[PDB]
Amino acid sequence: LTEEQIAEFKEAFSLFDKDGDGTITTKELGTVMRSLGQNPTEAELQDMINEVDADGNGTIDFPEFLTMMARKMKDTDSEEEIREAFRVFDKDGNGYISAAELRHVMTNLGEKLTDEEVDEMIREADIDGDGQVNYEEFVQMMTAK
Amino acid sequence: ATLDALLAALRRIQRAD
Ligand SMILES: [Ca+2]
Ligand SMILES: [Ca+2]
Ligand SMILES: [Ca+2]
Ligand SMILES: [Ca+2]
Repeated sequence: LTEEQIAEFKEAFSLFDKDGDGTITTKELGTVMRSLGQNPTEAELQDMINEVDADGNGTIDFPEFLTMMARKMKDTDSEEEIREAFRVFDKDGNGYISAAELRHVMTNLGEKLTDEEVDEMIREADIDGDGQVNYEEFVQMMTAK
Repeated sequence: ATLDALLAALRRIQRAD
């Protein structure tokens, strides 16, 4: 994995590790999941953290986050788990995630984005070139190696 | 950060077993 792939995965870690203390707690994952219109119970939040927390101290540190991100063979979701993921982004239900919907989602994650940064984000998953992310395009970003 | 990394993080973190 490239050194900039690491930096990118560091940037994602920053989204979860709200208080920047170098660990993600069940509390912080809670607040991320709620900021995306989701609603996990406390025990759900403990299941998620355990399946990454390799060393069993209750939290995710960056070395454990890097390992999650880096390492997974192919096997992947039901089109049901993907749909619910797609629907966090497709705020108005129309079938297309636009630049404005992504920007809104980022803001909720405490992320201070510029239009050009948003547009380049649309660019990585936009495949037909329409400036938006349909679901078929969403799948591929979620579902490929 | 990268839609890629965000989605992957969210997808991989949600797996509860
Ligand atoms: Ca933290
Ligand atoms: Ca740990
Ligand atoms: Ca939309
Ligand atoms: Ca498109």
